[PDB]
Amino acid sequence: MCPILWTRNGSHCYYFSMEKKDWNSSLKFCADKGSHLLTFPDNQGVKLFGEYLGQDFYWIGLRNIDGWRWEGGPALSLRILTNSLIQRCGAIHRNGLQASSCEVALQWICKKVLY
Amino acid sequence: MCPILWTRNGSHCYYFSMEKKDWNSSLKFCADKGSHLLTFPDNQGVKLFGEYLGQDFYWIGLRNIDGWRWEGGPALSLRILTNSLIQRCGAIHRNGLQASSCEVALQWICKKVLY
Repeated sequence: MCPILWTRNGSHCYYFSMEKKDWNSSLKFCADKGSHLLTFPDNQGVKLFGEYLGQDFYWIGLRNIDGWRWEGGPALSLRILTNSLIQRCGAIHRNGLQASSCEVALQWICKKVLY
Repeated sequence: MCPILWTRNGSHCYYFSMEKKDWNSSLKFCADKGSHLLTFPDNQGVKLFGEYLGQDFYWIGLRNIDGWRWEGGPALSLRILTNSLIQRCGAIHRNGLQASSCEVALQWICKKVLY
């Protein structure tokens, strides 16, 4: 089953942080825990997944370094609310995807398969 | 195709550095380029991949913070030559995996999706 503090859904385990970290640090945390920041490589399920969240944002594995792309995955085909061109990190909340400065400290979500 | 300076192999692009950096700086370099320090999450393929290398070592995403583990992956199941217990960072060369002080400046290898 999923490790303590993690949450199960389907065939994966998710970690919803309580603490807030900037994007780089959120990535390190997931990486150190044998996981990756949350991604939707199929470019589907964001709204559905968002139904378990509220208005607060969570960092996910989405950035615009060479165009918006899922970390380790394909390009983003979904709309991401981008208020300013300089925002290169993506976050998720109930109402969808939204860009933010990568320096903002937000909770984050890690994902890994249930062993 | 892979950007200039990068090399293709199958479904991914790799970056073999010429300059040397300590482990944290190498990890950071790959992350900032929308890639990650090389890992073998399936715990196989090290020897084969090493056939393209020589004696010089390259930093990879293998570290011992809470046991030897692949960043974003499972625990290490392959042997890593560790002559000193305090060496917490892993590197690769032709002959396999070897632990080293994380302060050593070595070349590094980044890995990202081919697009």
